[PDB]
Amino acid sequence: EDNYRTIALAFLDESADSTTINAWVNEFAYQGFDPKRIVQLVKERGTAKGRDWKKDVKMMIVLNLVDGNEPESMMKEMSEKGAAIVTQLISTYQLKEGNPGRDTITLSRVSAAFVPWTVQALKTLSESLPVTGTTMDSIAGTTYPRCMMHPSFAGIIDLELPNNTGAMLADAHGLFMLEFSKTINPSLRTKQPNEIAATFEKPNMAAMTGRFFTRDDKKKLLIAIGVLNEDLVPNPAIEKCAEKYKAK
Amino acid sequence: EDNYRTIALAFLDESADSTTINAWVNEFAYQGFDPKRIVQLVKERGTAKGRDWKKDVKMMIVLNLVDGNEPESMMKEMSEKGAAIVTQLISTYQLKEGNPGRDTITLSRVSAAFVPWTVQALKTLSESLPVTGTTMDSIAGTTYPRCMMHPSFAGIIDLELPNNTGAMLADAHGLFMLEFSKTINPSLRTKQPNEIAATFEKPNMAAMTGRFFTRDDKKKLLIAIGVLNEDLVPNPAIEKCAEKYKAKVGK
Amino acid sequence: EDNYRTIALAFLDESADSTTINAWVNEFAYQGFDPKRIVQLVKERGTAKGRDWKKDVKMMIVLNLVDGNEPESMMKEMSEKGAAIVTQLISTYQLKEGNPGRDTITLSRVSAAFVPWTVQALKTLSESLPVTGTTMDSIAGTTYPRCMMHPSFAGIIDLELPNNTGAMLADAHGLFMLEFSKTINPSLRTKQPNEIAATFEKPNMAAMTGRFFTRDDKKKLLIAIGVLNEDLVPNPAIEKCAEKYKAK
Amino acid sequence: DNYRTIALAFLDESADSTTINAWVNEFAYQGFDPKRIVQLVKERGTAKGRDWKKDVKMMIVLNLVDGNEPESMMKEMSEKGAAIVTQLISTYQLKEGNPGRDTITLSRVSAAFVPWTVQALKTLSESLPVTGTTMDSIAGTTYPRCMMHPSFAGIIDLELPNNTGAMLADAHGLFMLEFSKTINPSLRTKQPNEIAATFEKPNMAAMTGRFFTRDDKKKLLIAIGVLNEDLVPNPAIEKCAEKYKAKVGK
Repeated sequence: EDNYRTIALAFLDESADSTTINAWVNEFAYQGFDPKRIVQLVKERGTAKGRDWKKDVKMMIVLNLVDGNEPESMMKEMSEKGAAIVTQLISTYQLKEGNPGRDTITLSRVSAAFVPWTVQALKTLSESLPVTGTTMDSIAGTTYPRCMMHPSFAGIIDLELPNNTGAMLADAHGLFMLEFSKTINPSLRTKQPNEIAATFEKPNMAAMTGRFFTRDDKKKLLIAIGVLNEDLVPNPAIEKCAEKYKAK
Repeated sequence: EDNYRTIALAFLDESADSTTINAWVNEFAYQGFDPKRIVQLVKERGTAKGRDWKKDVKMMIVLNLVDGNEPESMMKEMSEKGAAIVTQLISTYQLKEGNPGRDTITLSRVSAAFVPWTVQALKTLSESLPVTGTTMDSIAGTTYPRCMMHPSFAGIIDLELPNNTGAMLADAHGLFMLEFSKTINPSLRTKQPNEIAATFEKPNMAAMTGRFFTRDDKKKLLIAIGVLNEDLVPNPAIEKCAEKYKAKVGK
Repeated sequence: EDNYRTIALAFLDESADSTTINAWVNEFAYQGFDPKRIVQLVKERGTAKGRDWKKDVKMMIVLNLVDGNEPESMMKEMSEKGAAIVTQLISTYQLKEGNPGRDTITLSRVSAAFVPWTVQALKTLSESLPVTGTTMDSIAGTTYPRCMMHPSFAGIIDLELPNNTGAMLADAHGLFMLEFSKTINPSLRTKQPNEIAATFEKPNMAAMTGRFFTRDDKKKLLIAIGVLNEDLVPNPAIEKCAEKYKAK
Repeated sequence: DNYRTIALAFLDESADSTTINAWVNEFAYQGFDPKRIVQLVKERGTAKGRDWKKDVKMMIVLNLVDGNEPESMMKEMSEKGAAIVTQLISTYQLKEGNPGRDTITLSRVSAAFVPWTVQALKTLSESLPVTGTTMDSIAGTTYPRCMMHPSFAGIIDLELPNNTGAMLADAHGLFMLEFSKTINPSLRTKQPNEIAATFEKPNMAAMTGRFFTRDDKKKLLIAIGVLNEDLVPNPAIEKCAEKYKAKVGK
């Protein structure tokens, strides 16, 4: 009770159960999600409770891309019609949080799982995005593909792709990635974009190496968006990713 | 039974309807603060504390003009009595810094909502502003009207006035704005006026086009403060100021 | 009430007395301090007490230089003896960290007022500073004069000095200065060098253009500390230095 | 009186390096006391009628896994977990970063209670910021799990003969560099000798702290298999120190 040094030394003999400890780590750890699960939950929930779930997905992605990942807050800021729509989504799909536990739907999550739509929608959306294409073309030495300008793009990169092309894309995505982060957190913000990286690198690999999509799928997606050619040789704008992505 | 994956892959050719999406943006977008709402919250909150809210408004504005829009971070610098007052205002009105959501009051929003007071106050404390009356005078060929020396002035501009009097008024306001912005977002000190202008372009525009005051009200205010004559004729200085603004920004 | 637009429009006819307005302004305003005043209060207050006030001043500057400007926090972190001392100063000189009240003594104030000592003490303790000479010789090309490395320095700079050699001196001082602010605030650390810079200019000018010391006095001090030769031509280490003080 | 002259006069008031430097010392910030930390944890835990010892264990696990920023943690974990953290923060009055000495931080809990911490590392190495396997690679041999947190610096006795203490530190260094890179990424572009200097001062303080005696350190180090009953270092320690000398200055 009163000898602190000895109280502390006595901890050598305190129990340290692996099972209980890991159980704590399981509870304290950020857990990922399975994209596969998200796709299931959306559908089941939507189909259960209405409803044209395919639309909902597209709406959610838009919201997310435009407004970010906190839907409740979003409603406060917008039109009555707009807010009304959202009410339906929160109610129907139980949208919740940011990165809570597994098995729960989140707009950023939806964006990831259904990323094949997401990259399509980026085009029409470029300038209502928190970082615009236009800035990015300047920041870039060229036209920076709109399809990349969200995190979920990470979900379709194949590292295993020849010539480190997969690697390249990661770099070129990151370039966008900096800016995005100084955003979802006002700060954050320019801790030379290295600590901004460690900010995202961890769920970015996690998406990049998720096996939800096969290499064949990725290749097929990458071509369709014009990020790649049948020969699998990416465009020049990427090349400019890139070595550019280095300095920072 | 059901391939998630394939179901997801199928979204590659689910329709991506530029107009339909863009329509979606529209519903979904953030409105921007409503001056009408600010007046309401101020009155409600002040009265609920039995406070003399109108005096409070005057104080909140003076403080905004003099000290800016970040009130926690302004208290150390001032006097014991003053910091105390600021403490009350933040508490009573639930003030937030920066640019929060639309149901939130900011000192800057107070100034915009109650801009009929604000334009008046400018006259009496122009030296204590971030950019002085004298500074603006030097920049301008002539006396720059004190009433225009804050952003909130944008809220009383009728763009629709005839003879492009409205366009002209905005340009003269721009002259002050360039300085003002330089002196709140210093990142712009290194920049060129046209670059700076694009900075405040939308928010100002939002201000000029707001539905809260009517065209007739605006006329009434502009005349009252000596910007327009009863004939809608701009005070001579406005041309001078607008002209310098055109030269600096282009066109 | 009922009609918010009309209520607001009504403020056109609400009173705006300058006198009452300006009364709010001085209460709201920073309002600064007069160095002569600080000197008068240090002596007296100390002198009222048994105190050897001259000593107190150096002790206070030291404390300020390495610890910072909040005395009460300081006591918490230190030796019981050291705290005992500080305790003594605070009662006797009635020290505060804010809200300074033109007749309010703060350590930083003491440093500025008695800057002739301050510049002497800088040398002995450069490495004990929140930023170090070394940390600073790094940034700089050559040895960066320890004498400059506190804000207090600004107090002895004569802009009116020929060849803008005073202008020079203002720049070099900043170089240290930017480094200093992030520290006093960790918030700035995030910021562009400009917005930090323009977090100190307002009082740095107030110190530089202060009439406490005559131009002649400043010249005598600057020579004494080695900043100037006698022809009023400053080192090389200084042209060099602060020259770099620009890009940022 | 002329203030001004009175100042100005201060130009030649004495400025003695020794005297000044003396002052710097009584004025110096002490650095946190592990004795105090242990005291506050118990006092605060008992005060809320909690199993404080368990709490300590949780706070440590949390720290190893999630770092030193508690509130900023909570966003990314499950609600069951998030709830626990909220309670620990409330009860122990936890703060982030590197505050004043009388303040508890998760990192300080790990240091105060490092006799638990060295044990816990064995079981959760993969979940650390730098994994065991990673460490093993860099080591070329199993890098002892007990050494993979900065708190281990707390049980090093420098004075151990055959400079086994000096060795122990270098081997601890091997992990620190990697660890430092991670928690402070502004450093992974830096060379090892450069990184090492970041953690020199703090580690040193840890090693020279008076809280545990030389005898205690011996006892723990033997207990965790770093040393044998003869004060003889595990062979792996030598390899690690060597590599560390290799990466770094020497």
